[PDB]
Amino acid sequence: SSLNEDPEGSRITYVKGDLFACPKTDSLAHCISEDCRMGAGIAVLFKKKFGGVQELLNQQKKSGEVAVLKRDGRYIYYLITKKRASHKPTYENLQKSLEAMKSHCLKNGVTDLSMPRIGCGLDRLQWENVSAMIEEVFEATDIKITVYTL
Ligand SMILES: Nc1ncnc2c1ncn2[C@@H]1O[C@H](COP(=O)(O)OP(=O)(O)OC[C@H]2O[C@@H](O)[C@H](O)[C@@H]2O)[C@@H](O)[C@H]1O
Repeated sequence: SSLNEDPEGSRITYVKGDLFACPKTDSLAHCISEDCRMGAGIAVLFKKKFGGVQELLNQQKKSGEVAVLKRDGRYIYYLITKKRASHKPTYENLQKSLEAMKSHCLKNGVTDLSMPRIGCGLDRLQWENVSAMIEEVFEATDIKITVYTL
């Protein structure tokens, strides 16, 4: 028991639990397409709670970009993958969007980011490749990543 929240010296922390139960200082990230369809997978809850869908289209983000919304004091990262859900995202393009997250996080002082198992749903990706890539991109950052796995 320690009052300071220490990470265990890791990039991706695997925890089973609901992702929406995360703190206000801890930001959410997930992947979606350019068409932005939340009506599939975990994306549904983010649309409902954070009201991201229109705002994302309002900002106009396309493949290789990230759309972020400040909501409840935390950030919400929408990694824009490819045009639609029927399209398989590439890891390189996903990497592009991952880079944008780290750049934003460090800039604002966001040292806490949680995400679900991205690259494991309609995205059709292999987590072994996805996770390792995230683990490389964020390898040298003060960003505490925790994946909520259901
Ligand atoms: N509220 C939740 N909290 C924690 N975990 C959850 C929650 N809801 C679902 N999960 C679990 O974590 C994972 C949710 O992430 P995914 O949607 O499966 O993976 P992701 O990369 O985010 O999917 C995005 C892809 O599908 C479309 O939304 C979009 O087109 C994009 O390409 C799933 O395995 C699910 O079981």
